[PDB]
Amino acid sequence: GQKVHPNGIRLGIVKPWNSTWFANTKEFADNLDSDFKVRQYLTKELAKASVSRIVIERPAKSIRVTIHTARPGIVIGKKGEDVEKLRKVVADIAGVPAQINIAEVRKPELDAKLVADSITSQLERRVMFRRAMKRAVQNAMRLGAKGIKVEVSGRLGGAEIARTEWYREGRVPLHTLRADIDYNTSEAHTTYGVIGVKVWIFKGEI
Amino acid sequence: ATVNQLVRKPRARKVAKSNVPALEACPQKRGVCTRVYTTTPKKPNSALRKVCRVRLTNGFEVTSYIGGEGHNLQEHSVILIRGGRVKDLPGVRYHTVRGALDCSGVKDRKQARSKYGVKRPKA
Amino acid sequence: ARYLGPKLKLSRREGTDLFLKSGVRAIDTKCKIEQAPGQHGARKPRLSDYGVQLREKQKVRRIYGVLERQFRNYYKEAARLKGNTGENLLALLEGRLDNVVYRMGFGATRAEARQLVSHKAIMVNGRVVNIASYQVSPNDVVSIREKAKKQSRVKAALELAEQREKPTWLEVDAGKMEGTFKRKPERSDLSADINEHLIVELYSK
Amino acid sequence: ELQEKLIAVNRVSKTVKGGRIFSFTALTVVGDGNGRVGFGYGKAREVPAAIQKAMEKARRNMINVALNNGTLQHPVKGVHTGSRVFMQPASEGTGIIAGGAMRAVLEVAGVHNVLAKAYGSTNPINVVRATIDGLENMNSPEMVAAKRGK
RNA sequence: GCGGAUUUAGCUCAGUUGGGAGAGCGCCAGACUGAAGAUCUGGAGGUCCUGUGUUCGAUCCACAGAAUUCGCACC
RNA sequence: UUUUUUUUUUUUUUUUUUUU
RNA sequence: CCGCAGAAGAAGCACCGGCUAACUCCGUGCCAGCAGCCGCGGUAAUACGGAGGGUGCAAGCGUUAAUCGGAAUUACUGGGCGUAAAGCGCACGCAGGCGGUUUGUUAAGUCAGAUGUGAAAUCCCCGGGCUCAACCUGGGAACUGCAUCUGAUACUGGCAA
RNA sequence: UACGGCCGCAAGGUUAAAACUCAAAUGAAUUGACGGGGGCCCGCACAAGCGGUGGAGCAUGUGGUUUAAUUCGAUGCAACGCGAAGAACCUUACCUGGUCUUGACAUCCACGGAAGUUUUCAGAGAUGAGAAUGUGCCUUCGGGAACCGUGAGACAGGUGC
Repeated sequence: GQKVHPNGIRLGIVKPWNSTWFANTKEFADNLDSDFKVRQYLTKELAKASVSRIVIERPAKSIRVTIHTARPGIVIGKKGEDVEKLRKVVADIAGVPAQINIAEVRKPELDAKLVADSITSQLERRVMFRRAMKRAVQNAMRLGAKGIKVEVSGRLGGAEIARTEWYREGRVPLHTLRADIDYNTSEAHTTYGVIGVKVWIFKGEI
Repeated sequence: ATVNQLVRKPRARKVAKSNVPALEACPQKRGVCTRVYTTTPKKPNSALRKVCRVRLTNGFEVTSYIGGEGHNLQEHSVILIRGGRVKDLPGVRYHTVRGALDCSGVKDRKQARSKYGVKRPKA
Repeated sequence: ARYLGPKLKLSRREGTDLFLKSGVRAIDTKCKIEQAPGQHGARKPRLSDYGVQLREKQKVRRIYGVLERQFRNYYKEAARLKGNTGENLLALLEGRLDNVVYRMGFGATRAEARQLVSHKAIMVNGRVVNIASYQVSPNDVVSIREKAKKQSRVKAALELAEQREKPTWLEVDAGKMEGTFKRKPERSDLSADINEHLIVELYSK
Repeated sequence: ELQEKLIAVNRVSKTVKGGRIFSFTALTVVGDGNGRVGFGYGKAREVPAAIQKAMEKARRNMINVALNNGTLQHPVKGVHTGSRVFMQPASEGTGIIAGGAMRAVLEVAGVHNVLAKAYGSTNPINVVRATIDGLENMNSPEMVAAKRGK
């Protein structure tokens, strides 16, 4: 009956930031404003292998962009011509340069997010994804974790249908600010209305 | 849960209570139009519905509903009788399939097909 | 009166590799199973314990093309008969006239073969029995008549069945086109993928 | 390769001081295809957790039913408070025409020729309890032949 | 071949052969009230089945047509 | 097994679809 | 049956909840209305009432007058007495039901048989004649009882002890 | 429970029939209704007691007077000084009148513009009619900036519970 972030409340304790930067008194507004826009652009570039962690550092307002994706080799490009492009279009909004750094998602099966991006991809096939939903969780759980609970709310049937389903492939200590746990999301549609999946990945105890 | 109160109405929504007294033979019959009425103030403001009485030999007096469209259902006629006492009607315990004789019933209602017996329109 | 089509609409619910149209291009690539054959509810349909036998009466009713008439009038005597539901019923629909001629290859589709047999192009030992519920019992014979015996459609069957599994339960000639059932069909090798007892248990519900 | 099925459930959710309460239950059966059948109950805070706890209990030993070959040779009493109950074998060739209320407990072992529907009660719990507790009371061919020999 | 009565506000019907109308029920409403009722108030509803002519003026009349209906001329 | 500190308090309408 | 001439000449109703079975776009305000057990409508009506499509099936489709279905109930053949309903405060004797159980005996009922009835269309099985489904049928059987007798003895009743 | 009469001193006993009608429940076992129970308690519940609110006058919002005409929702424990902490420019209800329905605010292309300071007369405000004074930065003399335009197609919004 509660949804409860383990993440965000505990930045220094095994759960690092989505952004760590410093603006004084007057200079905060356009930084923050750009912090939605460069994020917007990056994820629609990355979606061909998603983005697990989207890490906006700002060493001097100018932006040390640090992007965890499953396949770097497609945003590197045929070697360097999309790394030019990105660094242009993420500096442009900010008015200041943006140093596009990659990282590789170290096996998508174990991740802070990519368990939700696997299940929400299936809703683009439009057929009965249920055949593949418990499966695609249990696969990723043979390659990592100790428990996971998964929730789907959305338009998942026909004509006027909106209902919500819940599933438990292991136990979940719900908040514990010491544990290795991750909370996260991802969002789909199916020509009728939203399908928004959420996760609690009890990876390990401490 | 005190069954004498509880049984009266409790959770069904068709609620089976129907009161259909009298027998003396069979329900599916011929019924003479005897004497017309349109009298009696009620809550359903029943308009143009001439609800008449029938000379059925059954141990008390009884009445019938007009059973379908077509305004002339005169006092000299003799139609067919059948069950279906809608909540609307006090006293009555039947309705009528009334296009026998000269009383006609459905006029040019193309939609009526197998429900009353009408022919095709312009395909 | 046996339904006529849209014939590939029957495949889009009766399922894969049906006889009704065996032969060319449509098979798999337009009967839309694994794609999404019923697009609107495709997201999360269901079944029923009774419904799943119902689609298998439907299998038998549409793959062989017989009326609700015949389903009752073959079951009528199947309470007198001595074997399983698969013998008593499903075998007969595999060896009624309009079906056995398809099986030997006198037509290319299991919906064409009925039209053929009502057109007086086939006989039973001489009998031009267009009454195509008439069922052809073992070691006595079914032939295309003279003036229809190699007639285009026949060779579009016989040159196309050549690459496929021909059953042993029946035997034919492919160059003068006549034959019979050499034994009774057997619920093992009858090659219909159906659970052959569902279609009489469906009466018990 | 064990076979693992539900049979019955409760809505089980009442008024109190105070608002409403609810629960999740299950009655399940398990088996092993050479002849072995069993049954188990459970509950949880959640739906599949109850089914889980119930099937985990259902996985216990499973009574080797006296089958020779596709079905069984005596009406062994399923004794309960009136169910009565007995089943009737059919002549090994026509199907499991049993009560869909309790058919599960014989299809988890593939018993292919046994019939009888829900005899004296319109409740699947009444018969599914009655059966497993009276199936343990079966006799082998060699036991009925000691009972009528040595 | 007769020609008479009833038809009125959404229903019932008072009563009306010329100055063109009437009560309760039901309907809606200003509040009290989450909405109603207790208490406390407000609005209507039609040119009397209708149409051509009368006539300074129609439900009314002359006159035709509709609905409820009547017994006799009907065979 | 003495258990009267006053008797009464109008109808509604709550009620998150559905096969499992 | 065999050549020309043309797919030519041959179909539709319930309806669409949920029962076997396909759903929505809209209407009128417990209006008008189906009313079988259920269920629908109390300005957001999945089938009331209109319409779009499609469905079950195809000389067919819903539904109706009765009554058993499913459902176990008048129970020699088939039964429930804490329940629906359910050993009636109570038993003076008059008829009636059960009359203690075995020997030597008996076969009327018991049971098996031989022979008669049930010519012909049964029910239940095959073989066939029409092109054939049907239809037209022929062949094979099973009929408790009752008859007339041959037996076999474990009961039912008797006979002597 | 009667409509023939078996008995009874009359009332009734006793057969338990039947006109017709119509839709399921009796039993468990589980509730806990806010509960001057037995019992455990406990809190200005109550104590012992302290200061008072009240009648007349004052600051004041509904009802209700009926005023020309009246704005919501406020009506015990889940509501008080409303939201409004300024209902006479006021974050505008509302009574109105004066403008509009891309409207005040904000874009993507099309042709073009340098941006503003100062009074005079009108007008209730929105807005109307004039008179003077001004001309910036890159500078490919290209493209535009600050920054103002008119003309295109797309196109703007609100405490509604």
